[PDB]
Amino acid sequence: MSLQDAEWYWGDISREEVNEKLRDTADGTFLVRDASTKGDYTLTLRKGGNNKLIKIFHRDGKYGFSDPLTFSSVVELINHYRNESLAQYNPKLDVKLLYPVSKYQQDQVVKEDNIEAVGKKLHEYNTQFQEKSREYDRLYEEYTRTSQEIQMKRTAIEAFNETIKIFEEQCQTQERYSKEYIEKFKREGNEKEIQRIMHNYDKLKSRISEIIDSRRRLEEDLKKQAAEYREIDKRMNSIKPDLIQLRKTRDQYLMWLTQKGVRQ
Amino acid sequence: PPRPSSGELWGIHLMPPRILVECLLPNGMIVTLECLREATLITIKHELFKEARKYPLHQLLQDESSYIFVSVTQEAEREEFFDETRRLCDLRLFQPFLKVIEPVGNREEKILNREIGFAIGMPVCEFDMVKDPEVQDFRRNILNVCKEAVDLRDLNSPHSRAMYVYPPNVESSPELPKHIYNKLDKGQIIVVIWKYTLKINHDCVPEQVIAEAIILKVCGCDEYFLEKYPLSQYKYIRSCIMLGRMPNLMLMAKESLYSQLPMDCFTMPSYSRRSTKSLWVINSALRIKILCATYVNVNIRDIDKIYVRTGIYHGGEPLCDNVNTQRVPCSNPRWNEWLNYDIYIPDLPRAARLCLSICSVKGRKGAKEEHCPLAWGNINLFDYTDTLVSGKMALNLWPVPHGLEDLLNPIGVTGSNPNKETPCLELEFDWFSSVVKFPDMSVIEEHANWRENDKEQLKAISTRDPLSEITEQEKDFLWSHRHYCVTIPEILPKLLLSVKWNSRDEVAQMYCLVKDWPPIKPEQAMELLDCNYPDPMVRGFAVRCLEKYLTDDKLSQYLIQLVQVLKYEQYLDNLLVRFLLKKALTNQRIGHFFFWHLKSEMHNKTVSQRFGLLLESYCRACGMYLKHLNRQVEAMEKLINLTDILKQEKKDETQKVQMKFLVEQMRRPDFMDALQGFLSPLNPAHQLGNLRLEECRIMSSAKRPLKLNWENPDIMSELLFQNNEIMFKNGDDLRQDMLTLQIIRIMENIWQNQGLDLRMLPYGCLSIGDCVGLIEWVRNSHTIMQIQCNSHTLHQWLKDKNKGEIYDAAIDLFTRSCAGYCVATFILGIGDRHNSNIMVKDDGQLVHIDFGHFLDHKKKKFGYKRERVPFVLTQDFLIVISKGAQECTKTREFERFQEMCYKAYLAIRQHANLFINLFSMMLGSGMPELQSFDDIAYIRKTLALDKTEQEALEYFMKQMNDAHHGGWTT
Ligand SMILES: C[C@@H]1COCCN1c1cc(N2CCOC[C@@H]2C)nc2nc(-c3ccccn3)[nH]c12
Repeated sequence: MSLQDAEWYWGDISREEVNEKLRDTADGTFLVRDASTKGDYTLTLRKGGNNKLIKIFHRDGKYGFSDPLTFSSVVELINHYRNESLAQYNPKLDVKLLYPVSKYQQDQVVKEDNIEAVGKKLHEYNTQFQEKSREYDRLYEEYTRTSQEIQMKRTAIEAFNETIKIFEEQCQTQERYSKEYIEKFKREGNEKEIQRIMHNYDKLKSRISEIIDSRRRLEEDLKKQAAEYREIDKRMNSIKPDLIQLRKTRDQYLMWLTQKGVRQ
Repeated sequence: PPRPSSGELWGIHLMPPRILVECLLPNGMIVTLECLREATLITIKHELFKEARKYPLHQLLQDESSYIFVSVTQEAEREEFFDETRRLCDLRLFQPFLKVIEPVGNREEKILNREIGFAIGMPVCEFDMVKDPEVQDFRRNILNVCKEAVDLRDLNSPHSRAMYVYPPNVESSPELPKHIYNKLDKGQIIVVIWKYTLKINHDCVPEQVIAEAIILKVCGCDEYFLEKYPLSQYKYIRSCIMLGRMPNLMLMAKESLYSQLPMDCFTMPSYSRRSTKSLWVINSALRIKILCATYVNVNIRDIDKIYVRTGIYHGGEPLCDNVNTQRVPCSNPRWNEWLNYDIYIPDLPRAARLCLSICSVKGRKGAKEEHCPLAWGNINLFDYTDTLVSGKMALNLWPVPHGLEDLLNPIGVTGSNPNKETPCLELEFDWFSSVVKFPDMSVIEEHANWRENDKEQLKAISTRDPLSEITEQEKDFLWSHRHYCVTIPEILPKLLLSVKWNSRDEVAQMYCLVKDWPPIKPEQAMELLDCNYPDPMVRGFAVRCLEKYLTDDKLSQYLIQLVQVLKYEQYLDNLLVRFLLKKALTNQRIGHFFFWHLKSEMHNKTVSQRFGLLLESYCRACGMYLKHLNRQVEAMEKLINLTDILKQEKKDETQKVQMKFLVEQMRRPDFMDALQGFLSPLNPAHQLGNLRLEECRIMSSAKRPLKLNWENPDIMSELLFQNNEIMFKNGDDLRQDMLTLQIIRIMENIWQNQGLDLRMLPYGCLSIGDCVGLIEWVRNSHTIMQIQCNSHTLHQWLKDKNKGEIYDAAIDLFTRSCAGYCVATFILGIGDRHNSNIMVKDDGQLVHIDFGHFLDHKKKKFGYKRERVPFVLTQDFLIVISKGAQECTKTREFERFQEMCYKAYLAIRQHANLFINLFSMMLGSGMPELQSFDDIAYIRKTLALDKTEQEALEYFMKQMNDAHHGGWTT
């Protein structure tokens, strides 16, 4: 049959469109398109998680991957290797053309024949896409801001921990040096000097209690902000799949509109 | 960790004039002392010990001189303050307290590590905690590169030291372009040495210009002619010839400069002091066990199930089909499934890597089910010791970068996420009763030893661009003639793509070809360093090409990409990083930007450890320039704190109030000392002397950028520039515009060499941190809208400004500026231009600002598959080019303008390999507009690489006609 009516023939699509149509596909998935030079035919085959390009040369109405060009039509060349392996041609490629990417399923998204109907629907989709795009970009800002402030708070908490260790080292230092002097003043009857040491110790303990409580309040803030990060992260992991599909539906309605209108 | 902010205290951007400071004496007492915010530690320690007598146990305190202060910094470090001349407000204290202790340990070593930690933005002591043996081995082993440089730096006595501090800023070739040489009088140039004007040859050596007097330095900056390079090859002289400027130079005695050299001395740090089955012997397939994960962030109703997607990768290409685990619910992330891959273990290449990710599947709309990656992680299958991984392993996963839609991220960095508050995936590799290792090159070289029509093809394949399609037939054709390719060395990249990297037989053979492969040009070797060529042998050959044929100015010109490709390296200790570190330590102009490119990404946790270790090794050996770099860092830190105050606590105040606050703060002693007398990060040859406060002003824009003005303290500053103006931006990511200006600077270099004086003004632009950077302020420039505040308005402004004989000079500059910008913007796809994006100088030089997005950035927002013409020459621009003539499209000036655009477009098209490779080396940079090789496809269309050279010119002429609505003819 004609190559235009064949499903796996896509005409003038780029290597990038093929990559997306073959992204994460199983070995054996294939499609045929025109040459980027624009043999005028390139076969793309999925094998080993890669996209292998196989050029289809054309000499005097004869086709083939290499000369001698045995086949007379790209359809007969494709169907033959759809039923036999590619190892007979090149041993590195040991697979067959099994799963075809059809232009039939691409036409199933758009469900309106009228050009005014596709255009009206395109405007709806493109409107929704910009709405969800601006929504996503706002969530991303909150995501970045929250992630940064969480890192700031955690570093500050590390600083609180080291500060408290230093102030607690002071208490031990004062305890060591005192007692020896506290005992001497007790025999020396200088009770006023005992109170000055005791008062300075109470001044150190209260400052320590305040620093500890500043760290506790910061830890409570970190607990609340960490929960807000998880919620933002969830709301983004949910709109990301929807934004992709919405953009692709928008792009297909653009494709339908271009192919249905005058071209150069 | 790195500082949360740049304020003087945690939660406080500015200390009050006076502040209470808790002092912890060594006797246990705590003294509350009131200090001035700008008081020094030697003063605070003096007042503290006079006050300490009024407190108990004062007798057992020693002399003031026997103690120093210690406190916790905002980086959570316990910093000992050995320099007691520092002010309280400059200490970066977390809280206002000081502890008194006696100094202990190696004092000189602690002072250096603190200075290195300041420049890095991270305390050096954190590297000592790293348990990873690869990190420690890097810190020790990298020192031999440091020792080599400091030895090669002080062996020629003064000279070798000077060439380091003031390297010659010369071209890569002394050959003078035709249009440059024609500006000379019979092959000679007139130069003025400070007035003693004289005419001398252009090929003459500086020493013979000195003999013509009856060391040299450029007037107004710190550039010195310290080598016998042809005076024309020096960039300053080469530029004066093109622009027709009089080269004003200065002479001085070599002893007057050699005395200012500080005999840089490197000292070995403290960390320097303090069975295996072959991979080919193994006989089994590759299998990995995905044990479990801890958690994932997604609500249970909007996502059906979750699974782990894995894949064995060799750079960007998978070595075999990807393998998914079973789909489990979000709440029970446990698999314990031995995933089997279709790859035989002995065929695993050296650079083999595992790329995995936790994905969410939601099959709820038709038959198409959406897959979204939640987290990702990469692991080198061989560690830095050629040892295959075995046993169990825990891996903390990274967030998915913005814009990435693929389910895996093989471009990403390897290793675990240092943030342990993230999903953690536990893996388990198998074991073979012993250690597994890669076989040595000598113990594998035996495995490898174990026409005309074809010539026309091979030559044509090497002329292709690095991203052109490569069919499987052409791969077999390249692999079949892999021994005849040595005559055409430039074909190596295409040949390496033809190898079956999942086959030990073909890999071993390719090793023996690159071992004895003739060196290729540097611009072609850089391709072998991108994410497509991960193998060590391949990357080693590329490094050796740069070592032999990469000049210092091309190294400085391509330094951005060469730093970015460091992220692609599997391991910290590689030949590329040793080469780059060596050059940074032997050329200070290279080291300056080497430091700032690394420093600007220390906030990025994906590379902070790698770039932190590299910065440590550099600062530890860069000599006396560490002092100047710290002066630059603290200057930027106070500008960050100032702009943080204006955009946070004072964002709802008028500019009259903010300026009053600005001039008040900028007049303080601590602020004047930090922001006066230091080298400009945009160009260390420029000295930022004292501030001109009357010219500094907050810009009336949403982002609130700051325009700053310094005096040029050079004696002959009148010859070049007296005002040094810079815009300081805090909030806008400038990496994209730093890259765009670099590419434009590279494009202008290509045009000048091909004899096309398409003069461009590539002003400086440098990113120094997260959304913080500097931009050189072009003097005497105004926006096109400002000029209009009629079609001849722009032309009359250039008439009123430059009158008489100056008219012809300005029109030529405006026209030649459009040619470059018109071509560069269309090729790169810069954001559309308008009367505010475009500016003009009084001399006619056109300056585009805020390039913003580039490549097909609108294709995602609006799926219009068309190449845009961002810079459309309005009627205003055509009148200026035509010298005011109506029917501008039909004028002789417009015909020459088109000839420039046509020649420049083909010129860049002829060097398309370089530009494709430059972008390819940025794929792991983090710019959402440049994530995959499919994003680079935009310049393959604008340059029409899939068409003939005549078709490309017709394509460019069609794009220009369709955007200007006719007028372009050939
Ligand atoms: C440094 C440049 C070029 O020399 C002239 C001054 N200058 C600028 C003036 C500039 N304005 C002049 C017109 O009024 C508006 C504003 C105050 N707006 C700039 N936006 C950027 C820029 C560049 C790259 C990335 C991000 N933003 N640069 C700019």
